[PDB]
Amino acid sequence: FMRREIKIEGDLVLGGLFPINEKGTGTEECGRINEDRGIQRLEAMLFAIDEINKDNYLLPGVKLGVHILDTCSRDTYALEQSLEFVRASLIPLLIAGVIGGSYSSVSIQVANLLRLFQIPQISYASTSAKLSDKSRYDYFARTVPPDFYQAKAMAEILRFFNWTYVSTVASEGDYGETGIEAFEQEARLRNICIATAEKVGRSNIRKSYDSVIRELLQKPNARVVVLFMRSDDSRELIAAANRVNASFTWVASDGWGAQESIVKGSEHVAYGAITLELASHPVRQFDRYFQSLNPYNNHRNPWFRDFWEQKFQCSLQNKRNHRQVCDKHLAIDSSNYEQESKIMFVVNAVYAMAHALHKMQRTLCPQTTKLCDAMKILDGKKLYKEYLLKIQFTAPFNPNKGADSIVKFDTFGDGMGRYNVFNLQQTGGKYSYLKVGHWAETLSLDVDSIHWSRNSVPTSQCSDPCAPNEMKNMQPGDVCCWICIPCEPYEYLVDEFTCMDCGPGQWPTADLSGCYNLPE
Amino acid sequence: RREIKIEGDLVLGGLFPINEKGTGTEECGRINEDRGIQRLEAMLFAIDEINKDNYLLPGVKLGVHILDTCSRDTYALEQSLEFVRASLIPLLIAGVIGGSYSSVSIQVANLLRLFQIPQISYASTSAKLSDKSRYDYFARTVPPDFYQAKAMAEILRFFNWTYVSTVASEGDYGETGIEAFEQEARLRNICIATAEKVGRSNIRKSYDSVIRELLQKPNARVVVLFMRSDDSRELIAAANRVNASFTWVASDGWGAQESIVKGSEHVAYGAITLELASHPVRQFDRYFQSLNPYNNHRNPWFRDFWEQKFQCSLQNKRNHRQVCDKHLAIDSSNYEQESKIMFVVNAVYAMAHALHKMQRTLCPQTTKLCDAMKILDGKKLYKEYLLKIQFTAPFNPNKGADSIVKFDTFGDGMGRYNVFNLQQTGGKYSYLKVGHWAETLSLDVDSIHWSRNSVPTSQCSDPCAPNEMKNMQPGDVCCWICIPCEPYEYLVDEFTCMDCGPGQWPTADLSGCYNLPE
Ligand SMILES: *[C@@H]1O[C@H](CO)[C@@H](O)[C@H](O)[C@H]1NC(C)=O
Ligand SMILES: *[C@@H]1O[C@H](CO)[C@@H](O)[C@H](O)[C@H]1NC(C)=O
Ligand SMILES: N[C@@]1(C(=O)O)CC[C@H](C(=O)O)C1
Ligand SMILES: N[C@@]1(C(=O)O)CC[C@H](C(=O)O)C1
Repeated sequence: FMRREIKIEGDLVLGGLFPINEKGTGTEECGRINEDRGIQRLEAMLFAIDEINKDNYLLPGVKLGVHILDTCSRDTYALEQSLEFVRASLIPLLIAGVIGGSYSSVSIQVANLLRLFQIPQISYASTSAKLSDKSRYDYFARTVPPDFYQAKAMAEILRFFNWTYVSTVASEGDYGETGIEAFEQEARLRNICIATAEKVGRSNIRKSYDSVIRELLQKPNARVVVLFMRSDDSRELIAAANRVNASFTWVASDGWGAQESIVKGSEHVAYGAITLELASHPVRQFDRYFQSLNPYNNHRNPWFRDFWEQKFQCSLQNKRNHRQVCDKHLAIDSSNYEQESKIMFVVNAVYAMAHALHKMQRTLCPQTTKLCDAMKILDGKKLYKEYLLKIQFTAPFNPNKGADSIVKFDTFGDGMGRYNVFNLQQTGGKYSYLKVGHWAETLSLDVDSIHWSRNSVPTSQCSDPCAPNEMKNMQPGDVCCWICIPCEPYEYLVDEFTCMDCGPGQWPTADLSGCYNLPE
Repeated sequence: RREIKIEGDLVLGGLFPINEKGTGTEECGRINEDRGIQRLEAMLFAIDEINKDNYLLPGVKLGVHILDTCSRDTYALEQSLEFVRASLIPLLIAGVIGGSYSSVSIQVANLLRLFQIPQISYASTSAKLSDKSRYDYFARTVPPDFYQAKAMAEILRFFNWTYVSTVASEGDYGETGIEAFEQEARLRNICIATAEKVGRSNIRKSYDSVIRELLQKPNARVVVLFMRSDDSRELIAAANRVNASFTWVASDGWGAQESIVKGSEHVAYGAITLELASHPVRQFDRYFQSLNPYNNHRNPWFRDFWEQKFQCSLQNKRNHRQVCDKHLAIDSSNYEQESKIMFVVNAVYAMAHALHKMQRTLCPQTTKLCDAMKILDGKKLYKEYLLKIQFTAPFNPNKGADSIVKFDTFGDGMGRYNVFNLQQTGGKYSYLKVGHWAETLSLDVDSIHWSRNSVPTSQCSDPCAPNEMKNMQPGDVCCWICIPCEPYEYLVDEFTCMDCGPGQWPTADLSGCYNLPE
């Protein structure tokens, strides 16, 4: 009955798309509130717009408005909502550009729509490599890198700990499938075989995941399971593993990332997991802004109440038929809130669009700081090719300027491929993610601080290890599996895969490391 | 804001270039009578028939939502938004019938695929639409220009027109169409004197400029055209002004439309044009001729259509004069079924047969839209429609002349074309079928009337004199020079002179040598 949205007027308006809500189960289209990747990212855009609207050096004289919508984590829904943006270019606010798409699936479908009306789009999280194709997504840019690189980082971590026999599970779609495809290619090149390639799809229930766990279990040697799945799907897989109390060493992509919500209620099953996330640094000024928000001072965000009641398990006078009203002294603070991993990218995205519009206004309107007649009807094509050439220092909210804190784009409209490696620990009774490394162009990580599953650096190879006393390692046709050939009592192991006759007068040591002389 | 909205259990969207492209600031212009109104009424006709057919979708009435494309892809695209807001007053669209211009079909296809809405064009021929990785919800009852280009190239290669000029419309129809021609040209040793091309929002000057440039290649007397219907009209008009005259070889953009040559007949005389191979739908002639402003209120464009066809006025027109005879009528003396009507009717029936099969399959217990089909799976529909094979809507005699409608793996139709020649014999100007192309060219040259009563010559250079010149090929394979030879030399062959040698002299015809006396 009531489809929510945020509409703030301005001289120029930016559309916004965020998975404020989780995917709806079954018949419903939207589900629970997505706290970190939803509300936080939403408020980060509102935050960025407010700052920009008070910045006398960026778009002074041109107030930015917004038209933010919920994608409910589904491309089809995001697609229907976006229609709102194009009808505008005919109550309806004119869209200069769109900030958004978290899930690659929504960004892509949305990009397919927006290009038809020349509306530039900047995603702050979609990493699918497909999006680098300017022949299909010619009005799309992003402040993040293509998974072409994330897949390498993952394959190089496996190749590091010599995990040559692993299983993979990918989400159906442009995120999971193309990402896992990239990984597989990187795997082959580094002599890593895949035990079993599983994949979950759209509208899947418990049984589809349990069925995945079972198939992973049917590959006992493959103890390391590479994941490239959507956030929600990831949550389902771990919940499925927790049921049959299955346990593997997980290597997940940013879909999982460093979210605690993913492991909540299954912490022991995910313990020791290794996950990747785009290299970022929190935006300090945003912490202040987000923490100051409350149901009393934040009426412009029509999803904040639901947010509030879910984060604190509340109720006021604006909820279902429940119980337990809430403490008017509640507050978002350092004890219950941690800046979402990609906030930095949301702010840089919004700022990139602003800088692009700003340079265009400086150019087409040389007499004032106002939106002159020449820019009354924006040439979206030019805007996008004024936007691609943009280069500026990350919104002031970034210390220094030496750690290459410049926002710009590839010729494909992509950002720089930099990732951080995380390890799910629990040392202090509580479960949390610890940065245990990073990937820029080459892998890097201090193995000593990594807490593994079952306190031992996992082993993930195709065949069982050979018995000492007499077996030799034998490689058949591949470079992952082998057979163990016990040797003759008169042979010793010159090396792991070779048996040699000790020769006359000599006999192998109990150890088989050498030969000793025979008496008598 | 005109449109046709008829409710039904299932609704089919439709798109037609009802109006011509608007000039300058205006978005729509004059009425497109044959390619617009007729095609529109043909869909209305097909829907009515289907709605009276007890064996096709009995129990499931088909409605429509037909919109004008005003012959512009951007306009058609904006209109089409109407079809997708629906799947959220707004009628839910099961599938869309339409796009005449390839450019509108393409843009509409980029939108419709996003909402899994199948689309069948009855006229868009661009080869680009065969790409199922981009237009995966698109199909058509007509073939791709990959073939029309071959037909045109083979025609030139037949009459040995090796030096021709080309002019193409900017867009996915003209450019890709002309590119294909060029490739087919090289392969048959045909050179292009000059490659001209007109674009969007072009005025007289842009065309006059094309005529001039064509005139700067006098030897190229044959000009191959791959242009939009409207652009074609502009080019012929421009040629008429400076009274320029060439032998035209145009694609279906021009086709067999008399409206293209009206008021420039002598300039297009002898032109050779192509059109998709088709046969009129007889039952449609009855339906269309029965239409008048009094009985046809469901077509909001009919009054304007009537006023323009008959140069009218009633009480629903601009501030003009000359009211209209209430006895006026569309009849055998002022109406001829548009060439592609058949494809429009088959496109609609293809969609109907696909829905019918889907309804029989998902609703085995009733002839009604059961709950299982409440929300259509458009992806399945499209791959339940691609496999469709049926005999052309009853409106087609026999069944042996392969009158079956079906699609390629690419969703295309069969590449069959007819070749026409613009004549005038009986005082009046008309298009005569002088041949056809199925897989190989075919035409009886004897019935073709040429421009200037003589089978045209279009070669790079003048033929060499017999008596003594040899053919000499420079750097290219189309142009050459003529070198007369020494009186004591003969032509061993067309391009080589050779000394007859001592005691000998060349024969009067230079084919050989004869002995000298004395
Ligand atoms: C991987 O294998 C190589 C070669 O035997 C070895 O040097 C390296 O230490 C292994 N990596 C680890 C840490 O397991
Ligand atoms: C040239 O064209 C004429 C006309 O059809 C034909 O009779 C003749 O065989 C052709 N010769 C060539 C160049 O093949
Ligand atoms: N990189 C993501 C994608 O779907 O492309 C996976 C997780 C990212 C996120 O939303 O945080 C977006
Ligand atoms: N085959 C056309 C196209 O633009 O694709 C050129 C003329 C056809 C027509 O409208 O009759 C359609």
